[PDB]
Amino acid sequence: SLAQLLGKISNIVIKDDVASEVYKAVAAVQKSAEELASAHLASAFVASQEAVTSSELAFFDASLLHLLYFPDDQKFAIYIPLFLPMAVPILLSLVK
Amino acid sequence: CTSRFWFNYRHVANTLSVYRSVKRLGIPDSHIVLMLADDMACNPRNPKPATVFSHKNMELNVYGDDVEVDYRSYEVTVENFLRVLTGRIPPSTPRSKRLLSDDRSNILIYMTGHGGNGFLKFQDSEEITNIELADAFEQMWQKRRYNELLFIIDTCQGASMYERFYSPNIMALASSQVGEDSLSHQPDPAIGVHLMDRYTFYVLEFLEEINPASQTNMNDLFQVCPKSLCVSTPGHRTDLFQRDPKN
Amino acid sequence: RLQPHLLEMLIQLPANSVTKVSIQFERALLKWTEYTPDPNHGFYVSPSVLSALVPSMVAAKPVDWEESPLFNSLFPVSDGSNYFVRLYTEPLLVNLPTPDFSMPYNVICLTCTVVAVCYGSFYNLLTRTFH
Amino acid sequence: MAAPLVLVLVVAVTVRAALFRSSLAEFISERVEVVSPLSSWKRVVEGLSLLDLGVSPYSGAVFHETPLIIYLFHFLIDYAELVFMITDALTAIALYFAIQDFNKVVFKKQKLLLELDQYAPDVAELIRTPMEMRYIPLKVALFYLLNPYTILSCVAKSTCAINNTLIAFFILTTIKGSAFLSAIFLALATYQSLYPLTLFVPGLLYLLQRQYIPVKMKSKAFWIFSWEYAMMYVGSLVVIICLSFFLLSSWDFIPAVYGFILSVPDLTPNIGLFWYFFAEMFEHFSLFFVCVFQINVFFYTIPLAIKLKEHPIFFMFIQIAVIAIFKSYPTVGDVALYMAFFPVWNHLYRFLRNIFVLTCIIIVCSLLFPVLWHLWIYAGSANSNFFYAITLTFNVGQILLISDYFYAFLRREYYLTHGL
Amino acid sequence: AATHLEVARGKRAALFFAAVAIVLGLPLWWKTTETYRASLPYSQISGLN
Amino acid sequence: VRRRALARLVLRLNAPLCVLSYVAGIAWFLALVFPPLTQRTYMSENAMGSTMVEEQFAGGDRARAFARDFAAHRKKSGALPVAWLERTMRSVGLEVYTQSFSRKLPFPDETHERYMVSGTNVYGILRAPRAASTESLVLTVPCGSDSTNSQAVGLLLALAAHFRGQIYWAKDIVFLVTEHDLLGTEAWLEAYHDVNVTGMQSSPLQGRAGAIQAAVALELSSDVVTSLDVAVEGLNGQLPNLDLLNLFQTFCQKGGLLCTLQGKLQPEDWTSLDGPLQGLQTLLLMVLRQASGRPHGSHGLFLRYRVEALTLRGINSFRQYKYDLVAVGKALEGMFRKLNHLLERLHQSFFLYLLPGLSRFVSIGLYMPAVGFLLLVLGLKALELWMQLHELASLVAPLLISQAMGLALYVLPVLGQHVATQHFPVAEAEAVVLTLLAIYAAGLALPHNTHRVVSTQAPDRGWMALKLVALIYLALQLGCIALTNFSLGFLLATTMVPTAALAKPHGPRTLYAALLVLTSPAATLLGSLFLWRELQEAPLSLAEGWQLFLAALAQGVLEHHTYGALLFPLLSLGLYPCWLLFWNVLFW
Amino acid sequence: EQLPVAQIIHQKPKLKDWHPPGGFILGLWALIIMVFFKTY
Ligand SMILES: CCCCCCOC[C@H](COP(=O)(O)Oc1c(O)c(O)c(O)c(O)c1OC(=O)CCCCCC)OC(=O)CCCCC
Ligand SMILES: *[C@@H]1O[C@H](CO)[C@@H](O[C@@H]2O[C@H](CO)[C@@H](O[C@@H]3O[C@H](CO)[C@@H](O)[C@H](O)[C@@H]3O)[C@H](O)[C@H]2NC(C)=O)[C@H](O)[C@H]1NC(C)=O
Ligand SMILES: [Ca+2]
Repeated sequence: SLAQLLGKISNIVIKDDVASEVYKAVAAVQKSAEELASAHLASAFVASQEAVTSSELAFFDASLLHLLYFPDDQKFAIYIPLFLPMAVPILLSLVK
Repeated sequence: CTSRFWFNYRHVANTLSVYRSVKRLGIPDSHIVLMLADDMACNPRNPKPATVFSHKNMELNVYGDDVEVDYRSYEVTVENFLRVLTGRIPPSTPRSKRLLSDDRSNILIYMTGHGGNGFLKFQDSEEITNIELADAFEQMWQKRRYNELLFIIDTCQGASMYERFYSPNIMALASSQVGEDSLSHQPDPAIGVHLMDRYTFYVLEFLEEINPASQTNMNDLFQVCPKSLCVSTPGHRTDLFQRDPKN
Repeated sequence: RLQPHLLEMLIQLPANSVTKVSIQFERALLKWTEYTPDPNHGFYVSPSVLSALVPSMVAAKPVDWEESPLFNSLFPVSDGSNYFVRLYTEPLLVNLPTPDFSMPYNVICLTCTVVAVCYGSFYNLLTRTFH
Repeated sequence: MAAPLVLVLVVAVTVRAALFRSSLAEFISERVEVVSPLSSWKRVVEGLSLLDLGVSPYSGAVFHETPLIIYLFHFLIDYAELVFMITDALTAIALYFAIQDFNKVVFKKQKLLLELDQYAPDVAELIRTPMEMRYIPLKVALFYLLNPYTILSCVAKSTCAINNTLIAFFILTTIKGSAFLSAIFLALATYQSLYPLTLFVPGLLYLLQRQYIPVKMKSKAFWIFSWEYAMMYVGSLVVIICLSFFLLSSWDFIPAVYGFILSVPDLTPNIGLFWYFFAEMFEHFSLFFVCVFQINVFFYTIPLAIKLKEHPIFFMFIQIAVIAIFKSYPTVGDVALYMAFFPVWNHLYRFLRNIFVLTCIIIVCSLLFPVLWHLWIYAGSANSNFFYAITLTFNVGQILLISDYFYAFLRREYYLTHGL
Repeated sequence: AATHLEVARGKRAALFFAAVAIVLGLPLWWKTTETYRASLPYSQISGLN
Repeated sequence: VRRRALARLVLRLNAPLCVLSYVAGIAWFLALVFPPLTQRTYMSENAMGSTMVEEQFAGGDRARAFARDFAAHRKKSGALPVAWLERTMRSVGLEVYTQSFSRKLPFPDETHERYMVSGTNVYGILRAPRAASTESLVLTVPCGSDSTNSQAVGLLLALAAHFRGQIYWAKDIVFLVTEHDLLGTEAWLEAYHDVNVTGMQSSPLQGRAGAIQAAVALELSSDVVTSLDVAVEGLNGQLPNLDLLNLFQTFCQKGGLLCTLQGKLQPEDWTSLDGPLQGLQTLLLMVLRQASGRPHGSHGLFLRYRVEALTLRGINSFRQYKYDLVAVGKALEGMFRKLNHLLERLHQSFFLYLLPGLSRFVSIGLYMPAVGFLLLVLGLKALELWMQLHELASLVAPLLISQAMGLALYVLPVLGQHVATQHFPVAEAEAVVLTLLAIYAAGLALPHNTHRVVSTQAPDRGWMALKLVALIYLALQLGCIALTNFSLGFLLATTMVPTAALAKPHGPRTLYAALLVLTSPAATLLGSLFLWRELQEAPLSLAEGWQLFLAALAQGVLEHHTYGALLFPLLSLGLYPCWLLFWNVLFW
Repeated sequence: EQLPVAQIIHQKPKLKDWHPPGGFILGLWALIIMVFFKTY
């Protein structure tokens, strides 16, 4: 769900805490899946608990709401007033 | 209720009527996340303090003696609303100010306020669009944070707020259709401002006649407000619900 | 945006008299996304606290908080001939100057246009050779 | 050391004293066009009172003056009106003598160029002449003193007057050729207002032009003198910075002054382009504009240097104008510093494209600033958009005036080379 | 002579404008406007499906 | 090639373009009474447009009893019954405060015979129960030194009796009975905000009610009333927010009251035969009243403090149909009850309007060209004078003297009154006005002493520079005045601009002198008094017209000193020097 | 004690008029003279 959310809308600032939690969750999921196929139910349960905590801390982070960020379409409309001054060097480097 | 300024008393009354019906029918205060962008219940301009009325006769106080507002005044923002639905609230938020729903949870969501085409104004300042609402509902469904969801909106052109929903189990009601925007205005002489939106008034009247152990079904609430009674055409939407509304 | 002014003063009120403590302030202009949904209502200055040991008409007795009624055991009386009181003044409604909330995008264009006319005038002088 | 400059000085101090003792002094001091958060007498007195209370003056959002200002007005807190009269007189004296020496140098260069005849024959009423330059220093002092901008800045007791005195003494010392005093005064001005750093480029050039050192890549002497002057400047700056630390024994003046100048957190209305832009700005995407608007002041220093290499005093004038127009929290007394340089360039009053309309726009904006300020602050009749429009018009007028002067100067140079 | 010198100076100024507007103009836009995204494992997360 | 083409095409049309611009400005002003520019008034603020008020004020008999008692005690207590007012306000449950104020007028005013003004304002504060006393509304009756407004005090006390007992007050209601017509209101407003704008002394206020939001200035000296006369024009041309007047008009429509603006009525402006004429007449009255700049009523003093204020003047004409306190009392109660709904300072509607008929108005963006074309006349004159000047010391001599004359006209008339009285057998106010007029004429008849220096022969070029500076200065300050208050700027640009444009010594030079003298600001004021008296169907002859001109000069000086009216300094310090500059331009 | 008047006065170090340290005055004054000697 987190991967799909971040791939759908490319204006979410995912910071180091979210990335750390995602990495911890993936590592713990892999460890718990590799420990469940062993005489290691206790370690597998602890790893699953860690994976859930990390994945839900990464998913339910305050910073993943798409209202905190300026819309990408309008980001290229608030820059045209700077396109007008910057259109002169780019054109006059080619005309001369 | 995404409305302030005491002349939007109709919206606070809509929300409090839905709240009164819901709390009379069983849902506890802890499981209701009530949002009133302005009190209008006992602000100084109220001729009858600590009361909100549904009718000119002033015989049914939807703002009863047992009411809890989890989000009020400046806390009721589009940001906070989407935070509550998507679960991305700040970590210090208490239990009572969040939607701690699970895969076995039925959720009723009632939005009221000024609303234009596929958008709802929050306290005359900011905006929630049907795209954002649909995305939040999808995010809720991804985590299985609701079993079935009933969305009701009582704004102008409110049938387009539920026009971009894709999450599997949602059925939606609306006071008006894509186009009709005529907003009713009949201020009570006693209470200076308007009382209700005439749609949730009939929903309230429909919901006042049932008991907690009532077998009335969604098909009996899909025609609670006819064209003869509320000028606008209340349009529902069951393209997602697996279960038949008559059950 | 990170801390308020705090001002604590021990003023000796002289006699039957009025003490006028005043302090000048200058209203600030804030960002457009810093006013309440009702910006023209104004902002509230919090009521000021006024803690005093007001003299009593008749001297009180030291009474335990169990025999005494509930209204007589709010504050831990210390002297006996003076009783502690904590007054609160009124909240103050102070209006701030407000920017035009409906013009955040035109302002960017206009100011950047002034920057742009400066840039163009200096470009057409530092690069254009006279002929 | 002049017959009419003394009369100009006495008239200026008479006007300033009359305004100080009049009832308009409080109104002028509260004027927002002549007073910025960085140049407010009320804020200087507030910082002194905070020191009296024992709390650091920079542990708040109200005081943004430098520790040298704190030290100076600790002793001159009672004689402030006399101090501001004295500093405006010093600015006028420095400008007078700097422009006198500069005119002498200009006539010397014109003579040494007419000797080898690098001018076209069709140039008679186009060469600077001693009778027309006799009163240019006097007119410079007169524009500096007897214009409403400087008078208002003095009566309001703004430290922009101190900044102007420092910059004028930098000009005087650079023109006289004192590289050490040039560096000291440039460091003091940069320490005060953070935007005379660009003036490091013109002064050095003029210094080199006064030492007859070629300004070219394959020249050892040019690099030697550039390094000497740069080290004097940076060393003076760092010594003043450490001393200012030792005044309060803390590095709190650094953020509260320079980061306040650079980040613009106050949004108090000015005559500049920053206040309303950054009041009505999107939260994200706002740091980019802080960066570009601060780079604007330093942007033209290098191109104007490589276009005005042989004219470092006109380059210095244009740089001062650019600083005055593009600046966090500019007062109108910053405009006065470069407006005092107009008589130096009044021989260009035959190539100025549009001087009448621009002067009218600037005058109308200047007299509309208090009016519209009253109309949206004391009267509710107007709003912030009126003041924003007047600031836009004022700054556009300043840009077009400076560009017109620069265009006229370049055209006069071209006509000096090529016949009209 | 003088015309060549002024043409060279004008070309140098235009070069400076272009060089600044690229080398410091575009990295400013990049660094101070981009949404900061840390590295997430997008292959492992897919493999967990 | 192109520059000369444009220059020739614009000097070919110097006089016709200038006269066309002037007539265009006049025509645009005349067209501000027609539907496209005066669309209609409306309630923009939903906080009180989306609400309704069910009035229950039914204490008109109590208002009459209060009026009788107030009149009796005001007959006993010569100035204002303070003990009775305190007793009555404390009987209706108000928090009663008094404010003693005194003022040294510059001269005896020759209108109220008052020189040492001293009185007490009595106000009572309705304390909003559910609120924290942060906002307030002011109901004020400006009592004077005569028998008027005894019913308005009774109605105010009856409304206080009704408002007290209501739980729906979000704002405190201040019931203020001032001692004098406007000096008491100014004293109370200065001590309430604790400023000293007019230098009037008073006692400290023992009680305030918070930030004042709106103010009503009921004047009513009759039991029954035929029509209700609103007045919305403040000191220095300021106006209340238009929603307050819209609120008044809607509560007149709701209650059936026959409400009028400046004593004029229009059922609907769309009559096509006289509706435009009545609109023009009432808009001219509003323009002349706003250009005057004085506080017509107590509501004019509140506008300086960013308070939307409004005066209701109950007038009892010969109309046989009468409305009692109940109609007017219910209208006032509804107005206050609907202002209580505001929950936000009026920021909608318009602040700069020029409205013809209490239901029509023109926005600033709509009436601005009326003075814009008049300023464009000056702009064209300046542009073509500059281009003729292109194709000195002689400017310093006039300018300074002119400004000096202005500074002479500003301070000398009021301070030299003592020596004028010890010289001439005239009253102190007549001494002030005589000194003002004498200094005016002394600036007039002084082109020759300044011409003691001649540094140019047949100059006709320094002339042009002087006129260019005068035109720029006049256009600048007329635009600034029109921004502050449009009516003064417009009235000044209708008269000074045509004469300022044409002031060369090449023409008759005697007709020109008459033109400038007859369009001088003093002559403009005289003509404006004549036009204002004509517009009220009360024509005035030259004798009492001159007496009214004397009174107007005296009132201008007094109002500037007592309320800070920016008309004496504006004419005497900024406009008189510029007009004297044009006078010097004529006699070069 | 709700209002310990004696205690709360003495809890703050005595309000003395501020003056710049001797280090800054000596440091600044020494270098002002120093520049006077490189030029003279
Ligand atoms: C560079 C010179 C002019 C700069 C901008 C001028 O225009 C800005 C102001 C508008 O003053 P305002 O605040 O009374 O009016 C408004 C509201 O009150 C409101 O509530 C809104 O929501 C609005 O939108 C609104 O108007 C607007 O947004 C303005 C739209 C124009 C944008 C152009 C691209 O002009 C002037 O007054 C100064 C006269 C200029 C010459 C001295
Ligand atoms: C606003 O400022 C004016 C002055 O511009 C203040 O008026 C002054 O008021 C004081 C009273 O507090 C007057 O002093 C009195 O003088 C008489 C006679 O000399 C004396 O017997 C009294 O004991 C008292 O001292 C003073 O003369 C007067 N000034 C002027 C020029 O009239 C006014 O008080 C200020 N406003 C407020 C609200 O204070
Ligand atoms: Ca709850």
